Amino acid sequence: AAIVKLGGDDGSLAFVPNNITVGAGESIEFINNAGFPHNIVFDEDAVPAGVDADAISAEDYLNSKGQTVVRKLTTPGTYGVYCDPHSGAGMKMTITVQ
Amino acid sequence: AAIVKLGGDDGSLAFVPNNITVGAGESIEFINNAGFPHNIVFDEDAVPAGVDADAISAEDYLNSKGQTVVRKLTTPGTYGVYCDPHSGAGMKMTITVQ
Amino acid sequence: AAIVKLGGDDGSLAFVPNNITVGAGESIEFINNAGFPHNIVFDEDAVPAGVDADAISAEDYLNSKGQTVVRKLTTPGTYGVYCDPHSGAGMKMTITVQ
Amino acid sequence: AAIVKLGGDDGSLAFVPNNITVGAGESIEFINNAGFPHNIVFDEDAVPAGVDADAISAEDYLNSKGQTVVRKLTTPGTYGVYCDPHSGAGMKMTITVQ
Ligand SMILES: [Cu+2]
Ligand SMILES: [Cu+2]
Ligand SMILES: [Cu+2]
Ligand SMILES: [Cu+2]
Repeated sequence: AAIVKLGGDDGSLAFVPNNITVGAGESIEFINNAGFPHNIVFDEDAVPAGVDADAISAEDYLNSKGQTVVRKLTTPGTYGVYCDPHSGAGMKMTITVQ
Repeated sequence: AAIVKLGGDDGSLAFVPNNITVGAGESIEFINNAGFPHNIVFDEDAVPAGVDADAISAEDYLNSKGQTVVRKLTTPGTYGVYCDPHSGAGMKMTITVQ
Repeated sequence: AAIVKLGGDDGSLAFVPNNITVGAGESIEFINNAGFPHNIVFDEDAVPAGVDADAISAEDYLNSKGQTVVRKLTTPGTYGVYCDPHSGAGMKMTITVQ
Repeated sequence: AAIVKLGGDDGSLAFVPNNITVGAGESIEFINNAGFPHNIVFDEDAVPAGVDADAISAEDYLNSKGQTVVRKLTTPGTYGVYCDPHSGAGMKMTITVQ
């Protein structure tokens, strides 16, 4: 089970960490930390063939500390993730599935 | 009128109870309890023929204790429900309509 | 300018009032009162020909007291409005435009 | 980096300022100020050819003071922006890109 914080303790508009490697079917926990609001959008152009980006995204805004979104990915490959609100700020990450 | 709590008192990411039987036209009350945020998504692949899953879902995030969503189902059958945010955590239920 | 409260002071899941008459171009103010969350959905099957129900709706959840949504309607006729979350509870209204 | 406040200090349902000029690729910061909730919708009929209004919008409601949405625009032209909730109130702005 991998943990990714949304917003840095210093208030940076980043995924912490912004690079992670998980096994297929391994739980990924996104925990709302700082710099609200955030969301988790899987990039339409940077997910494996056959994966439905819209289904794995979590678009509604996370506006409170400690809120969690849990996902499991099964198709191996790299996945580009970004936070819509803070896209302009470079708030994005890469998830590698094995 | 059936009551289903969103999140366990212990903070489990579950529908309590996760199995319920209601009559057609009987009110179903979903009450936000713990482990925010939650939502109520009727599974496209597990609802009766003719039911419009999108119309009975309530996709916007419930972020506060005591918030209520009220639904009435009229087509008899079983309905698979899940919480998008916590899908990865197994937060799902079954509603049987008579 | 017409005022419609979302939720009764007693906590009823109602539009107060649930019947109103406004002039074309007259401001309609929806004020979040009690029994959160609420939204304002214009019924696809009960709005005048040519009106785009999706454009006049305000679907994101209103979760705080005092929040306001302002609309102006120009096509004369009756408009059926409902609160998605509390549809099961009979939380609906009628707006007559002149 | 341009700053635009959502809601006036006096509680007016306005973008402050409601007219701004930025360079292509320059960061635009929308900061939630007063008169919640607000959102940022780029007008389908008033953005440059080729720009995807839906991608640059930020439709989920901003319900707290200090929340920030960051955008970067690269296609030169004028862009009409409005706040859905307060459209009826005249809460709109113009962004000129160079
Ligand atoms: Cu973010
Ligand atoms: Cu949940
Ligand atoms: Cu309501
Ligand atoms: Cu606004």
